[PDB]
Amino acid sequence: IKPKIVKKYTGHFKRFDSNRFLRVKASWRVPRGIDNRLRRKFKGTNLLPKIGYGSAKATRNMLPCGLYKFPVRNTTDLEMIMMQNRKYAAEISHAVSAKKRQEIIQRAKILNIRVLNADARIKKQEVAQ
Amino acid sequence: CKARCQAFRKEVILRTIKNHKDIEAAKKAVYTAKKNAEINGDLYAEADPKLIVAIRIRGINGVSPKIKKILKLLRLRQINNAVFIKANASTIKMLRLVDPYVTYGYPTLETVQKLIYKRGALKINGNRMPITSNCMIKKALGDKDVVCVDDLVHEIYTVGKHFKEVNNKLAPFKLNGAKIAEKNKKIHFILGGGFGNRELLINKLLANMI
Amino acid sequence: PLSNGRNRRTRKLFKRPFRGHGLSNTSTILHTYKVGDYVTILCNSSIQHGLPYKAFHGKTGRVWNVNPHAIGVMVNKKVNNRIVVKRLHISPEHIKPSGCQKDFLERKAAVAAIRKQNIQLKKEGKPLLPLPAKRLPKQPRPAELIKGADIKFTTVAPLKFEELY
Amino acid sequence: AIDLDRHHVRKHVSKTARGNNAYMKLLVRLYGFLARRTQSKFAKTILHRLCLSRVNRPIVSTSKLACLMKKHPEETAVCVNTVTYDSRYPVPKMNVCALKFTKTAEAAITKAGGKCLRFDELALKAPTGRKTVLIRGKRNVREALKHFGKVCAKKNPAKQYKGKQTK
Amino acid sequence: SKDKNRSSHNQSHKAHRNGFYKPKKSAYMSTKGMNVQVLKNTKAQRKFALAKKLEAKKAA
RNA sequence: AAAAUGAAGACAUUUUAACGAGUAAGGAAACGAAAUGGCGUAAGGACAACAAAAGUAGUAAAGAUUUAAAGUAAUUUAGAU
RNA sequence: AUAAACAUACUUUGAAUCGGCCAAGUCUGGUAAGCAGGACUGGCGAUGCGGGAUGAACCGAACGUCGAGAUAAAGUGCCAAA
RNA sequence: UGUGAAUUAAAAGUAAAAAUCCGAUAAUAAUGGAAUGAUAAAAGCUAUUUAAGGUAAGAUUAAUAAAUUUAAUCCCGAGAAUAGAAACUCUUGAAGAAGUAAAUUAUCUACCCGUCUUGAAACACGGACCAAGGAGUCUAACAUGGAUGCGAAUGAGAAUAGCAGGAAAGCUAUAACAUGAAGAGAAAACGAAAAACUAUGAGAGUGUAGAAAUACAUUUAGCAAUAGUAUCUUUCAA
Repeated sequence: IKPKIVKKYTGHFKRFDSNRFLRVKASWRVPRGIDNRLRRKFKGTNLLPKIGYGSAKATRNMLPCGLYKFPVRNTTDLEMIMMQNRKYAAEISHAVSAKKRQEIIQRAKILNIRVLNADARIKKQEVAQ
Repeated sequence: CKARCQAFRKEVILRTIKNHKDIEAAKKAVYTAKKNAEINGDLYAEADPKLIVAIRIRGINGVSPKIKKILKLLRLRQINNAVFIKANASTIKMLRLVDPYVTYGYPTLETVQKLIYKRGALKINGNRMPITSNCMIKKALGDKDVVCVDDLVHEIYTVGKHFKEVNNKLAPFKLNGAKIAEKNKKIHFILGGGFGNRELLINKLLANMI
Repeated sequence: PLSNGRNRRTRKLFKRPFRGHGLSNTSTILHTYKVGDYVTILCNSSIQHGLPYKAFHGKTGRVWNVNPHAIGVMVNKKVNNRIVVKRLHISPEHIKPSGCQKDFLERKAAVAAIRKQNIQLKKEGKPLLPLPAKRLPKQPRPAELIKGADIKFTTVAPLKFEELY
Repeated sequence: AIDLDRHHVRKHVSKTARGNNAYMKLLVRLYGFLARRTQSKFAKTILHRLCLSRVNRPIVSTSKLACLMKKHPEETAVCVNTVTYDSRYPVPKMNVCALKFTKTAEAAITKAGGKCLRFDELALKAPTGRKTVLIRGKRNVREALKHFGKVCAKKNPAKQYKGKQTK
Repeated sequence: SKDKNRSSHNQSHKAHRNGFYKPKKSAYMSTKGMNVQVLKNTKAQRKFALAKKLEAKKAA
């Protein structure tokens, strides 16, 4: 069972004039200029973030697989989402070593918890093995 | 337990027979008088209408301060909103003042029925709830001796004793769009325009708007 | 651009009524004013002593105090975005009894007369009369039948234009 | 659009105990439940007064409790505020329910034979309010209220915040 | 650099936002500057009624 | 906004109704039915494998370059080098 | 008569602002002015959208993100939907 | 001699067929769809019973009639009681479905940002490009306001004196004083109760009723606040 996750706008809200100057990054900033084309909602350039774009509360922050995210740093972190394995999914942190990742992956299979980094930091077993 | 529902059901039936008797009997008396006046060679002057239905035609931008206040006292606060208005010297003058912004006329019984049955709603606890049962009408207007939607219709159409209390509970109707005029809504209906008193022709406009 | 004098712009406001110059009535100084009465301030330019300010002309006020030669009057004045209470003392030469409640005082007497008979009717056991109906705006006229024997017909059509010269 | 008189803004009534005091929050829950279920105007009054700020919850002294309770012998004063002690005058015997009792005020009520209840004990004994006398303190006795307004006024002058060379 | 001198434009709209504040009832009940003898008569009766009331309160 | 429920769920509770443009300007923190909600930089005090070895780290930290995902957005998360 | 309980009455503290401009079944100076100055209202400023080819003010109508339907001003030989 | 607007006689005609025009209207319905959904039982619908009803118009006949006039007996019959039934198909997808991203093309759409200005895309000024730095901060006095402690008191981390621990941290110090408890007057000189009154107002009961909530009548209470008062202190003057 998994609901239909509907996104109202799948594009990116890019900062105005970010495509013309390299000093203006693409992270959004509301234009406060008194003569700004975008902030006056001219035809053609009237795309600003609003609360109306917010996705449905039921299907918010939900990964495409149908579950949520729950970062783990060791095996004991998995024990917090073993009652909710139909709701959460383990996501090993980026700094966790390869030796510790095997223990988490091995235990999470025991507890029937999905891991979203199941093929992360794997050894060189890709050629000649 | 719920043996009162049958008791409630029959009472609504009894009132409905009474309500329809009053409307039919009054309509019959007009025909008989007209028939007898023709036989005797007399002249019969039909009674002036008592009920008026007004619709807001123009938007909210660029309205004089005195016209703005009147449209708020008639609850015509939005374009394409219909309300019922008691006809007297006081209200007729007010409608003339706001003539460019409203169109009005005299509704038939079928117009009142369809408006209440389809677009009807009541203001209960500050909430605009659409009419879904007679129990919600009994709670709203129990002390005004209105217990069923038919009783609501009859009191509006005949303009009874408790019209003001009943009318003030009904929220202003929200109608769809329709072809307002022949030329445009910048002239009076007499000049082929859109606003002003349409007399009995408001029913045709309401038919496409309900 | 006018000057800020006390009695500016009073060529017509302070003029006496046509053929109404000279002394006033004797009723003006003989009328008895009691507290709570309604009066109208009407500046009499014939009497320049104690002349009320020209902004109060025609205003209706209420008597709030009776002094040996002057009658206290309380009117309402409009200020920037509020209303203030103005308390003046005016000799009877500049005020006038107001008829603002004349119609209301007629309904009060009609009801009181009816209520006086009801205590008689209830005392004797007879059913009691009802109070007079409330005022209503001119209502839609009912259905009327016009007899066909005392009726004449006048035909109405647009009139042929005729030169006025 | 729609032509309204005004747009909906937050209503300026508090509906919870201000601050993080755990006990005052518990009292609001206790009387929010009582007002909702019993549907009594008394519990609505206590719930409304518990949510006023400190400045709006003025103190009542034992002198005012003594006078207001003179003709109410078997009664319980209910004041949603601190109760201070008026050392100038004697304290009779009375049962008082209040948010706080001053050390000197509580000992004066207790010694005279009275009882200093809190607002949970009152809800246990008179939940809907049956032998209660609602009491609130004066608000206009604050020294701030003197200085409000224009001191140049002809009718009710203010009180002239003192400063440089205030003769 | 001449400027516009004065305008009443937008002054009635401003005045009706928080509209004309009517005075309260206590504004019409002031008695400062009333008749001197009427004030003397009223004070004489009030002192007579108050003294009688307090004498009765003293008896009980 | 109003009803209902309420020691802990969880999505800052459930239901119903109305509402949602905007320069200058205002809405500090906290306030269970919360008197606007949040993101980011650095430093200080605590918390971080509850059975006596208790957050991550030479089985690869921070940083950098990119590929994808979450969020209306501020930004966050993870893979590869 | 009609409307009005998120009504009504406010209290305290404080921000910004007082260069304004436009229209008209209005007026004064001027030969007149996209000139100068006023009375009442509505706007622009602070405002995008559909129409007038284009336009700060004109006409319709004022804006959370969208799907479908009747509409407004105004259009229906082609550009251009009819 | 022919046509003929109009009118007139007789036959037919109870004056509801069909078509067109003219008026009148638009909604009940039937059949096809479209957008967003739902899938299960019904205040569904159907069958059997008795019978409120059918106000031109459910039918027919009678008396007569410019009648939404009056009767008669037939039909149908709402409420209610008793029995009734919905569980499906086909296509495509790890030989890559649905979605998403990037690049290109096509239709529609898009004037340079910041700024002073009534008004700038402006033939108005600053701006070639990138990285890093970059501008409401601290000290002191006052006021309002939200949380806090204590309360006719509050503070006494005023200096300063001691304690353990070694400590710029922590704790303890019947304490000068600061603000306040009393106010007016330039000053000398003074220094507050009729143990108050009136009005409206917060709360609590009891009864009746609708009947679900809730509404009426009656007894009591008089807080906050606003206004007005009697009285009292000081001042030439409240």
